[PDB]
Parts: sequence; structure tokens; C-alpha cells
Amino acid sequence: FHIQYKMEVEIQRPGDGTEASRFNVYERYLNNYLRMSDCAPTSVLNAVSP
Amino acid sequence: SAAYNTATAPKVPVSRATFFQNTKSKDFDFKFADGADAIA
Amino acid sequence: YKETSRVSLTSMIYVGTAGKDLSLPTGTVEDIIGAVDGMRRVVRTIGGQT
Repeated sequence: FHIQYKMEVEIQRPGDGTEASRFNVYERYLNNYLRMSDCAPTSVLNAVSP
Repeated sequence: SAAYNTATAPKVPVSRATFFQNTKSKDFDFKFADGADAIA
Repeated sequence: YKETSRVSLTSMIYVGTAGKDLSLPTGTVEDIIGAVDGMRRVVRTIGGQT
């Protein structure tokens, strides 16, 4: 099973009046499922989280 | 601070040892040799 | 437990990373017209002694 985590950077420009904006970051790995690592491809316990 | 929070209960305190295995043997202590010289 | 409070009836405008705005309830009236102090008020005497 997959748990989709949202990760976000609240960037508010210092001294600028624009709205504080949330940016989804690192959504290459937080959006795709885990992978059996090639270091230890045998057990699932070695499938390490991004 | 301009954001409205929601009340919640205290959560279970956890450490690393709650989820992850310590892969160090508590029965067999491998010993090491002295030395501070690099040619040695 | 988040303790109960009483609403302060001031401007609740926040301007981002600059924090809370400067609350100017009456603007410039109290600088021109003069301080009011509504807390102490005198009930004028409508009646009297005859």
C-alpha cells in the first residue's frame, strides 16, 4: 500500500507584499510507490522510503 | 497567528527504537586493536 | 484545554510575515477631536428639585 504525503514550502518574499504561497515539493518520489532496493532485493523490509 | 488551530489530545511519545531495529549484537562484542600511527 | 477569552474588537488584519497590522480604530479622530474615554460617562440630569 502507498501513503501519499504532501510536502510544501511556504515561501513569502521578504519585503514583498505578494500572497504567501505553498509549493508542492519533492513530488517525484512522494507520488510514486516504493521500490525493492537493489542493495537487498529479497525482503520488503529493505524497501527504503524516499 | 492569523491561523485558527484545532484542539487535539496528547499523542503517544515514540523514539527511533519504536519502529526500527538496532542491528548491533548485545551478546558478541568485537574487540579492536590499538594504534595511532599511520604507517603502523 | 484552550482557555476562553473575550473578543478584543480590534482589527484582525495580518499582513503576512510582517505580523499583525497597525490597529487604527478611530483613525485620526482622537488626535483632532480629542480623547473620548467612553468608559466613564455621566447621565445628565433631566429632572430636578422644585
